[PDB]
Amino acid sequence: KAEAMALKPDLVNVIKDVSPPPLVVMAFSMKTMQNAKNHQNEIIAMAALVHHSFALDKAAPKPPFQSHFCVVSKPKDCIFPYAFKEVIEKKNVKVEVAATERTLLGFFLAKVHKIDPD
Amino acid sequence: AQIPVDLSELKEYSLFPGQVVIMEGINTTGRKLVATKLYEGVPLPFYQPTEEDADFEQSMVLVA
Repeated sequence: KAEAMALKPDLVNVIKDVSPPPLVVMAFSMKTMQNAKNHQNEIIAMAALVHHSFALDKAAPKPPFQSHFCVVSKPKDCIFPYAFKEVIEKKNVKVEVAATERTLLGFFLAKVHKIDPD
Repeated sequence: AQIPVDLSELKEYSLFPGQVVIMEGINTTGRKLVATKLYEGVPLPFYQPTEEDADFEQSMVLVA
């Protein structure tokens, strides 16, 4: 979000006796399925958990997360079960459904950029 | 380390135990290799004759 440049390394000094600021922490997991044809293992699902204020010098927060999101897709050949979206809205879950792997990757990258974890 | 080798996708090969070989293949999980290319071996250079060796005459050798 903010950028600056120093002409020479001389222009930089240090103070050490100030408390560190809180950080953003993301913990994510993913699912893979082996490509039947040849030599690939595709990504079919992801789930991440985010905390926007993680104290480095204090006790761990409880709960360790505030927000989360999830994504799912179909590899190349299978199709989602009939009325998948109906079931999704029926059970009130924050699951974003994607068509191909490329859309899933784009969504993941957009979320990573927007949240901007450390 | 030891890994299993899968030869389903290998067209031409000739293998015996103890052969030092160089393979090219896919190993995605790290517990099994699907071989796709087998590099051929290369022999040692022949003996280089001297000037004396070309002056020898015809000889007969028997082997039993």
